[PDB]
Amino acid sequence: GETTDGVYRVMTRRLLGSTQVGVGVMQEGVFHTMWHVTKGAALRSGEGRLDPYWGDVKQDLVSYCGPWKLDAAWDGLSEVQLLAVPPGERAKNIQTLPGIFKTKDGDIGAVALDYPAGTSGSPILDKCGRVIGLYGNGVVIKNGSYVSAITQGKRE
Amino acid sequence: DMYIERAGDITWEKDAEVTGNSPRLDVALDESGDFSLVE
Ligand SMILES: CCCNC(=O)[C@H](Nc1ccc2c(c1)CNC2)c1cc(Cl)cc2[nH]ncc12
Repeated sequence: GETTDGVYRVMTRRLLGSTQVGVGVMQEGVFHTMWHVTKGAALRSGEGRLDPYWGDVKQDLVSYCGPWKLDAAWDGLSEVQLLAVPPGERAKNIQTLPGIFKTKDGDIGAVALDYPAGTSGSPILDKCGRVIGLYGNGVVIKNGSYVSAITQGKRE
Repeated sequence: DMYIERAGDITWEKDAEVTGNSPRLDVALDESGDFSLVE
């Protein structure tokens, strides 16, 4: 059905009423989202049906209809924007300057914005308007505030 | 069964809410895709 480039809500009816479990990005006819959101399950778009194509539980990423398409990266200097799509609320761009996640395999950016679980999979944009990652997989620090990583997948 | 609904365009909005800090955290990623603090 709807293959339009843009940010989408991932919804379910298995629970009470309509519930937003996550968010995702559609680009080049491919839907990109965090793995913990769908658990690799098939999606529906009107009478159309999206099937998983690629996935990885460690990276916490999953693409539908095709391979991963998002490839822009944070330059480690500039301010980025989180395109937050909260459950039952309008999409709201929140400009922030990312932090750092020092891991044994290298550093990756981190957005320190606090949102409900149903917001997982919200794109993080650069100044041109390119998706440099997905917000939704991170850790809770000392003062209870949430810090998500800037999760990006590998293009082929 | 899950389903998708469009929510907007992917555009940078000039003059948007500038908030949030930039912390340097030492973290660890496990086989299950979960992050954890390292101290
Ligand atoms: C306690 C910090 C870790 N939790 C998260 O990152 C949450 N998502 C998430 C849940 C399950 C799995 C993963 C990720 C990956 N591996 C399985 C999560 C995201 C967001 Cl945006 C707001 C949240 N509020 N509470 C949890 C929460």
